[PDB]
Amino acid sequence: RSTLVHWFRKGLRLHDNPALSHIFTAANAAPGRYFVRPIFILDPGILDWMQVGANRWRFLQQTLEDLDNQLRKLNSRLFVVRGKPAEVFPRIFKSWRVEMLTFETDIEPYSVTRDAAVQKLAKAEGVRVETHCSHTIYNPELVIAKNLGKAPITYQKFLGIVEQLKVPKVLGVPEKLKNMPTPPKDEVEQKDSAAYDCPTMKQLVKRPEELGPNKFPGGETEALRRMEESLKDEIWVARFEKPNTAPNSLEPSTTVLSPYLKFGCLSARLFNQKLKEIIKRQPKHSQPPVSLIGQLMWREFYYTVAAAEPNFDRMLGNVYCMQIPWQEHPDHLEAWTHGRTGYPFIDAIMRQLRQEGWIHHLARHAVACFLTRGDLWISWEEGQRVFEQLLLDQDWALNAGNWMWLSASAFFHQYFRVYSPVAFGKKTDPQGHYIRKYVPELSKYPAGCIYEPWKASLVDQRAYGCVLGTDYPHRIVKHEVVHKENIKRMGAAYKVNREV
Ligand SMILES: Cc1cc2nc3c(=O)[nH]c(=O)nc-3n(C[C@H](O)[C@H](O)[C@H](O)COP(=O)(O)OP(=O)(O)OC[C@H]3O[C@@H](n4cnc5c(N)ncnc54)[C@H](O)[C@@H]3O)c2cc1C
Repeated sequence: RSTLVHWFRKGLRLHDNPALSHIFTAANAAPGRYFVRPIFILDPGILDWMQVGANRWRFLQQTLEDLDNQLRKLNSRLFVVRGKPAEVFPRIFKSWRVEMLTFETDIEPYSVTRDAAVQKLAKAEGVRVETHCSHTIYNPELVIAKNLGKAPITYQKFLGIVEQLKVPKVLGVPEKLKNMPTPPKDEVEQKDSAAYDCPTMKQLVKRPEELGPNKFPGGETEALRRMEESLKDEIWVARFEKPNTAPNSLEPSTTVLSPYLKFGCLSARLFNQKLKEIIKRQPKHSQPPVSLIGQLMWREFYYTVAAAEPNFDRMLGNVYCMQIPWQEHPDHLEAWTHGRTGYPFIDAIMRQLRQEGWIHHLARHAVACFLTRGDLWISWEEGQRVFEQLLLDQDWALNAGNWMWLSASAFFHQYFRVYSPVAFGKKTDPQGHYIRKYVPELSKYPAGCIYEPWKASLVDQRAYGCVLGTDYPHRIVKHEVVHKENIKRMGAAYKVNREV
């Protein structure tokens, strides 16, 4: 008896999962011949390549638990195999007599390299590998091909390419396993009945004092519930316009499906299909890029340019990226990183991020503009690394592509438009309720100066119980001075890049 193995990496879901559905159908169309191991590999190697914060570790723990639970409802289970894939797969290929391996493809450089070596081992041991592109709606390879070998570098060009492509068929959940016994314990399972159980919170979260509120539980079950909840107000959905959603509402002004889509707890293909059913139903609706479907197409757009550039996450060697002489300022980066810049709007956002692991799109704009071309002149790579640690939705292609946009390094070139750290939040939160919540030391400042507490006299700062420089920091820079200097620095950078 041989084993069929689905390998979860992303695509942490049962629904709309071709790689996993094929495994299950094959076992049911040939009962008695196959064992089935749906596995996730706790790969130590990814930690040398990315940072993971407490909150995102928790989301993954919750996700793996839900996936295991969902697999049990189909007379299977999740097997979580600790160790490096290059060492794990040769062992289990023999210990399990694996006939077929399926998995969902990924475009990240670490994933491509890792998958290539696995596919080399699978070819040696005579193991059939079947891969499926279901993490995105469109296959970046086909988009690049249709555009004659280059990725469209504008959203509009990208749209006009994918409009001519076939939308994939969205699958349901796989059928339950018919008369399948629990696979026999292998070398590891015999010395430890739990060697493959889902990790506990204690095993994955080493810094539990950094966990913030549990607001967005992981897992496919929670993904689908949140999408169904977001789709309930069809008018909100149909008339959604991303630029008009607030960054500093107390409740999220968008769906917060990003962590679920990042891990594949939610299929973007299913989400796209559910959105298209509401739009059909609602003749007055928005259109890309501002619509909700347009938001999914921004995800597709960045996955496609990212697939073409292995150095997408860095300035050097990145075909898309303007070369800009960012400066090193460790003390300013620490301040921004920990939300101690002295600009309350900025600090509010960075604390919401650290505490909760999600911030609104235009809140990311504000803190990203501040760090890079706006105020501090620190490389977007540094903002990417902090975002990578803290975001539940950390996504290699999106975190890069958007940082490049916000820094005016690619895709976006109107660097003379600069967000004000004082005025920008006021439009949608003139009372500063957001600031009061995430910077409570200022909670007694009246709206007139909660965004600019240095305009309160010393007497009033003592009266509000927050003296700048003691209870809340002084501004680390003066926006009115540095942003003008940085515009000139950007112009010079753009001239050098144009002459080369
Ligand atoms: C500096 C910076 C860094 C970012 N890093 C990430 C990241 O690491 N991971 C991430 O998922 N998004 C990232 N984004 C994009 C965007 O801000 C988030 O996708 C969005 O805030 C998710 O919130 P939401 O799910 O409520 O989005 P909604 O507006 O409800 O959109 C639905 C989905 O569309 C996609 N989407 C929406 N906006 C964008 C966008 N601008 N680019 C790409 N896809 C988009 C996401 O999958 C999102 O879940 C970043 C943006 C900026 C400016």
